[PDB]
Amino acid sequence: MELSFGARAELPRIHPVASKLLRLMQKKETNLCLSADVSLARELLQLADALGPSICMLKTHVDILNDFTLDVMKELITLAKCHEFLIFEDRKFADIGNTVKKQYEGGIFKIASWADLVNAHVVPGSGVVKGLQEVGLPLHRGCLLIAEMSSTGSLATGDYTRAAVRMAEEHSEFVVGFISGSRVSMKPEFLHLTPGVQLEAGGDNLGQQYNSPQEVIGKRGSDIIIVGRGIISAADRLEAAEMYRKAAWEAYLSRL
Amino acid sequence: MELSFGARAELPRIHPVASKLLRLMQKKETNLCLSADVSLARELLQLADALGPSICMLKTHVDILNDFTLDVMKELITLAKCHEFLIFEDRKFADIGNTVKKQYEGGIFKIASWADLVNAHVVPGSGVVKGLQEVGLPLHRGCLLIAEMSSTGSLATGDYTRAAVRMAEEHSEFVVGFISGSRVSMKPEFLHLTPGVQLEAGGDNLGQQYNSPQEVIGKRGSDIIIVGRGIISAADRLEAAEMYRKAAWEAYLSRL
Ligand SMILES: O=c1ccn([C@@H]2O[C@H](COP(=O)(O)O)[C@@H](O)[C@H]2O)c(=O)[nH]1
Ligand SMILES: O=c1ccn([C@@H]2O[C@H](COP(=O)(O)O)[C@@H](O)[C@H]2O)c(=O)[nH]1
Ligand code: NA
Ligand code: NA
Repeated sequence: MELSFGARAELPRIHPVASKLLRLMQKKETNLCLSADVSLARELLQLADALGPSICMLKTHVDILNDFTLDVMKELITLAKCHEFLIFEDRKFADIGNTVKKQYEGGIFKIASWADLVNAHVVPGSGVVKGLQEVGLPLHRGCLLIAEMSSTGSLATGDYTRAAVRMAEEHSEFVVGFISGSRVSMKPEFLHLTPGVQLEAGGDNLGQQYNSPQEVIGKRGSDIIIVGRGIISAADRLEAAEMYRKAAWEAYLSRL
Repeated sequence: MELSFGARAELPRIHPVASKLLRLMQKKETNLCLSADVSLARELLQLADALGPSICMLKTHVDILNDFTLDVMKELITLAKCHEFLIFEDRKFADIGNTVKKQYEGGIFKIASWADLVNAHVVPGSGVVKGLQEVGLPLHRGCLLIAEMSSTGSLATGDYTRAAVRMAEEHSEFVVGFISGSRVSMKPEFLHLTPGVQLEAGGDNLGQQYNSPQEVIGKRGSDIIIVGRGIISAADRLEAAEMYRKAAWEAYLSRL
């Protein structure tokens, strides 16, 4: 029935980026994505180096990096290759296809040049994916579609979520999975990544809501936890990352 | 019943940014927003200078400007003040509140420092607005909510559109209107801006769909047309802008 990450990495219809990710998840016993929500390049790189062994993925918001340069991203790639994790820019492309292709390839960030994965909202219709994939397919990249959100009042529910699943499953040459709160596709080739995760109950004062790794991986069937402040705001970010890694990994093993 | 732009600028509940815009629209007889979808700063600035007298607003995507600097945006502000138009960064904020506040204030673009207006998708729930307004209210800025999209397969329909209207009307200290294809709010204090506009029928090969100024302003009741390629790709962008300005202005007068 359910397959391990290592077996999912071999599925006939697996995308190469998903396969690479699934293999390193199994090798390293990690299904943790660090949300590296910092404004300094030095802190980003120090976190990537120290936490690299503990993570399958590092998620960026490079538009909050006060001292972004392309050379910072070259350094990040070196760490990603060393420690074996993917880089996911959480850009939330959400425009018409003709615009998003330029936002993905160009400008000062040149996201496609360094991000293994990006994500998109499905609200514009499938042209958002078609535009991205024109840049992403030649660059051998993957994309995640936002099927659900963690925040209070999210409209990514019901028929909207179903539309995201259909759009992913119809663009499988580029779309490798979802941002979601739970398993939303029954096809094991697709990844499920879940933000809004902390060990303790709570939220923030701007609509964020938290659930635990056991809830999201174990009871809701997601694959990967995305954790920002639960790690970033801790004193010892390495031990915090290890606590989240162990939590998510055991929840995965026990559902398997 | 229906009020002119100049009278709407005086409504009791008008936002100061909306009032400023409405007054210059009436003064200059323009309800045209140029979508300055170019990758070179020199072309952006040359368009802003030449077309400034013809437009009420210049819409940017600064993340496609290959040679962005904050000094480019200082030059753009000088032109906006000279010719009297607002600057609208079409960033489509679409994250949780805690993230979007940092994307609006910070990073290399420092959007809030130069953009009169920004926009947001409503899919995350109202925390997206609450996060933005924490930066935007002290900086005396305004925001547009994306209630409908012009592209094929858009999911911004039905209950989603109604949720966008409610979210705007409940955050009127910061939200001044909508991106929409038609009038969606019955409250005249809110602006309606409509992309997907060309004089001729057609679309693009990535899901864009076009309607004419007479259709969108006259028959659908919107306030402002947003025009990119219909102007940008023309040989004489000034005459193209004048054709779109005259079309949108007459459609407004005839519905009034
Ligand atoms: O539905 C979503 C989609 C994305 N994020 C992102 O995931 C991270 C959550 O951070 P934290 O709340 O763990 O600090 C942030 O970067 C945020 O932008 C969410 O929180 N919820
Ligand atoms: O529903 C929407 C929202 C925004 N835009 C933006 O408006 C402009 C349309 O350009 P064009 O098709 O007139 O060239 C682009 O910058 C695009 O990103 C749309 O086209 N449709
Ligand atoms: Na883990
Ligand atoms: Na006009």
